[PDB]
Amino acid sequence: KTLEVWIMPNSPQPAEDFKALVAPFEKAHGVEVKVTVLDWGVAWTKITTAATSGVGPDLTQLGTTWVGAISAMGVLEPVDDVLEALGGEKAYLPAVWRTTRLEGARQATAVPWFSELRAFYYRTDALKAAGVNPAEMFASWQGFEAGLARLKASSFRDPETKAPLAPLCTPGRTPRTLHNAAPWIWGAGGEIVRQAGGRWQSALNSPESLEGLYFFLSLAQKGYVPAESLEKNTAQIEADFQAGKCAVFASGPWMIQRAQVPEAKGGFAERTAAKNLGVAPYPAGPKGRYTFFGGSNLALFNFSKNKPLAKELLKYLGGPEAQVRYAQMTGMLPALRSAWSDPSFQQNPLLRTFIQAAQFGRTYPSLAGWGGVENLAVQHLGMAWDLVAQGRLTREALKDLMDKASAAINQALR
Ligand SMILES: OC[C@H]1O[C@@H](O[C@H]2[C@H](O)[C@@H](O)[C@H](O[C@H]3[C@H](O)[C@@H](O)[C@H](O[C@H]4[C@H](O)[C@@H](O)[C@H](O[C@H]5[C@H](O)[C@@H](O)[C@H](O)O[C@@H]5CO)O[C@@H]4CO)O[C@@H]3CO)O[C@@H]2CO)[C@H](O)[C@@H](O)[C@@H]1O
Ligand SMILES: [Cl-]
Repeated sequence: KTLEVWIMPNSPQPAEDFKALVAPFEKAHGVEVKVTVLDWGVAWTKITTAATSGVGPDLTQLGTTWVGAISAMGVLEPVDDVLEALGGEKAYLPAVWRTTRLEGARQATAVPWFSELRAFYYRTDALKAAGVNPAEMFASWQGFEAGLARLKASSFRDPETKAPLAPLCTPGRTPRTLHNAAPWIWGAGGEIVRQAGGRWQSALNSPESLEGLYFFLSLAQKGYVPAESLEKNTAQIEADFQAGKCAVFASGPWMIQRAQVPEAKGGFAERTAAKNLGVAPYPAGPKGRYTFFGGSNLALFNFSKNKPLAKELLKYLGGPEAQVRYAQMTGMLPALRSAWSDPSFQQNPLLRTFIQAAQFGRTYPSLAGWGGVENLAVQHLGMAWDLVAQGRLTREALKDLMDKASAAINQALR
């Protein structure tokens, strides 16, 4: 007997970490667990192929944003019995509870595995040379621009690159997701889709949503983001934060874990970045503080022939002990609220800011169509980055792009 599980690269040796995690399960149950690791760029397609063909694992990891769309295909086993065993609705942040199901659906089709949310890493050394107070830089949108202007005029140079630092690094390539932009949209009072009149519509083109996007993209148009970042994707901008080219960069909590790991083992501990590492939450916008709150869930294909064992492995992976163990390996946060108290998370000062930032965690609605919305958003957003790369993003050019993304998104939804 072999359980087949699919995971994404959640830690530097993802398959080994996962196998070490489930070994007590294997012994207690006298079964073997076979792990496949799919990269984040293709995971969506091979998972969707598995759902359409009925050929695949027992369990798969899903990004919290995917659960809506796979559940709607009617390929996932109810796990209301697993969630019940784990403590039920009371044992999660509503931010996590909303991702166990298709929005509006009767029954849970996903168990929360881990959580993650976005904040700003900075270089403690570089802000201190600019004479920038991080409590003021990251307090509001004026604070931030003031932070970046001072960071741009600083004579500071990285010890190892003996070169000045990019003030903000963010990617300008067509994004995979609105993960980077969403907090700007939200903090301006805006949103990506809106529920009204018994329908979801695009709000990408609202005054609020454009205010947020333009504020964010125009930072790049004012020389806070160097041209070279406009041509890179998330993973490139992250190597560059690690190799000492950027003073400020928005990411998830895993980069705290990787900073303690040697470059050989898939981290950056030897880098200066790692020795001089700060975290601050997104600054408050005109209409609130928000950050993108996400993570991954586990779901059982209803065409699995190992559904009993696969539920005990769900109950295993979702329960306090394996919750603690895997968050430590991956540098993510447990999904189960009780596991957040562990001193491993509480007494790590950088991970503490992510934990306090989580009060302002916001999520995407779990709509069957959510992938289709996000894909059209990001396509249009990519055409906005290309105008920034010309110095040609104006308010009206951005309105025009988002009125076109809203026309296509509306069609998709209706
Ligand atoms: O929208 C989908 C879904 O997204 C979730 O968010 C995901 C996000 O989509 C992913 O892109 C992101 O991926 C990061 C991994 O979590 C994290 O493990 C990884 O960290 C290390 C990695 O562990 C390490 O092996 C890697 O090493 C490279 C070296 O640095 C290079 O020198 C060498 O050449 O190549 C190796 C690679 O073999 O480096 C990285 C970076 O330090 O970083 C990934 C990239 O950012 O994970 C997010 C969280 O899971 C979101 O949560 C869901 O809600 C959403 O639905
Ligand atoms: Cl973006």
